[PDB]
Amino acid sequence: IDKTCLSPTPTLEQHLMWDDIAILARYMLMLSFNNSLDVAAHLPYLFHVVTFLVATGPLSLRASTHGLVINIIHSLCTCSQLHFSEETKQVLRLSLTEFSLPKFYLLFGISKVKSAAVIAFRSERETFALTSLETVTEALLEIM
Amino acid sequence: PPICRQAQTKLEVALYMFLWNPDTEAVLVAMSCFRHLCEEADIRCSVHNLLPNYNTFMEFASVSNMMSTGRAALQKRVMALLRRIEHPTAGNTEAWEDTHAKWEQATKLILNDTDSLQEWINMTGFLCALGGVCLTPVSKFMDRLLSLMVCNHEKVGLQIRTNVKDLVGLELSPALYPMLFNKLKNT
Amino acid sequence: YQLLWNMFSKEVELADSMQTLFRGNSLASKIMTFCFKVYGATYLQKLLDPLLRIVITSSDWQHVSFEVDPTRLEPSESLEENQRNLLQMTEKFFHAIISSSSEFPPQLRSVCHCLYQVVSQRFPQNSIGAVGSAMFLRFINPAIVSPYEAGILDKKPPPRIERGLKLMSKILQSIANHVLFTKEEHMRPFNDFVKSNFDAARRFFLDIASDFISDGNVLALHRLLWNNQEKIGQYLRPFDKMATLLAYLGPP
Repeated sequence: IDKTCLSPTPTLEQHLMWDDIAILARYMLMLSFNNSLDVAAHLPYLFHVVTFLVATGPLSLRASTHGLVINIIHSLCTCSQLHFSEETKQVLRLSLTEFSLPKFYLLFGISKVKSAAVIAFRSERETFALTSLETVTEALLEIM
Repeated sequence: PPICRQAQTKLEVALYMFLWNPDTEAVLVAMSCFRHLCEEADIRCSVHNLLPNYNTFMEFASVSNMMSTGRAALQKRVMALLRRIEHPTAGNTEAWEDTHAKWEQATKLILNDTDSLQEWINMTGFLCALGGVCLTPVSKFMDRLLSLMVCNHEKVGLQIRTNVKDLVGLELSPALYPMLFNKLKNT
Repeated sequence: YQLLWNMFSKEVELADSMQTLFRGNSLASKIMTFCFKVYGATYLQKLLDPLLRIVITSSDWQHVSFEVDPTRLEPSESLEENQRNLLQMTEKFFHAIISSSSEFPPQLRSVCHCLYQVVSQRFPQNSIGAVGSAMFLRFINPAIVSPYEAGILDKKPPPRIERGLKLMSKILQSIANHVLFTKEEHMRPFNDFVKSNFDAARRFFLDIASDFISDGNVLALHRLLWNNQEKIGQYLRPFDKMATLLAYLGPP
């Protein structure tokens, strides 16, 4: 993502290593289950990529980003090394239900699809709204 | 004197019987008429001085000046506010009584022309619109109706039945339901 | 206090005049009646049970009647003695109601104080006549008319007592509203005694309007909230918080 700035194209679905980023993003989706990527040390890097690739590409990757966010918050809740207080665990538990809402389905670009996990594992795009990115970044700021 | 009050009650009978008139403008005028009765009952004096239909007559006044359309929505609002009155005025009692008396003659002459059916279904909607509070001639009308919707052999026929399954289907007093259920049970 | 303050502020801003205030079937009037019931059923039954026991037992043998209408008057009865018995027992229970100020519960006293403050926030002159009438139209006189149905008495009284109690509701409502009889001609001889008890009722009303239960039961507020869920987000982060609390609880 750092080296994409050398030969810039505006879309980022047009850039030469788009398929590379998509392929390795599927790695994070698979690997994001039970704190199998260490969220206790790689959290600010991880939200950066989350912010950078919302609502991008085909429907499967768009749902995969959402499932990545859900699994990130879930493993952040269930991590024992952090040993949070009770109130923080409560607000994370509410935040999971917040991101489960159909409003955030609209924000992440999955409007027609009922279930993210069904379309995420199965194997023309609507335009992006930047204020939706603003709301998502504010929610992740509050969580963080 | 009570004589002017008696003539006032006869006037209320006349307005209630014009409420089912085939001409829409006559029903509109009779609906608009009630404000004069309300203000004269106010200046003879609160709510108990009039027979307690005063707020429903305010509702009559409010619906009277809104909109003029076809006869169906006007009749629907007539059935709504005639359900909504919920009080036993002696003028109201006389109003359902004499219309029920003319009702038997009306359905008899229908049994033995589409304007006649129009005023006929208007009379059914008016009589089922009233609560008819007993607190029995109303039960006589009910047994007539339950004997009526079969309407097995008649020239007009189904235009009875369908209209009936609308009119008792939709337009009936909520306090009139147990009598209908108990009649249906033993039929 | 905040709950009643909000709905009664809404009720007095949606009311046209003081003479039509808390005299319908509105939600604030129903909540008024239920607050009266749950804070004064015990106080009203303790005030009215021995008085009704004196009326039914050891008074009602000697053809005592309160029929003051000459149209419905029996030929064997006297109008003057019916009015005399009615005025005597009216003075007795009105004096008991005025003397029952110290036994009035404090929770409903704070409720009536909040009501007095709300009505004084828009009708600063003679707000107490709006306060007392609400205590007579919805609390005392329905229990007076139907004491068995209010749970005060074990059974229904004889019908002469019931006619006397319906006229009791009419006379006390004329006392509390500070309005004399103007509609029925046979109610007019009591206008002097109602006028003599105007200020006696008003002092008790001003005493009430100046200056403790268990927890909630099994009430499923979910069914009330979710059968009306469609247009509560439309009516205008409360909606977002409501949606999160909806998603956090599985619907049965």
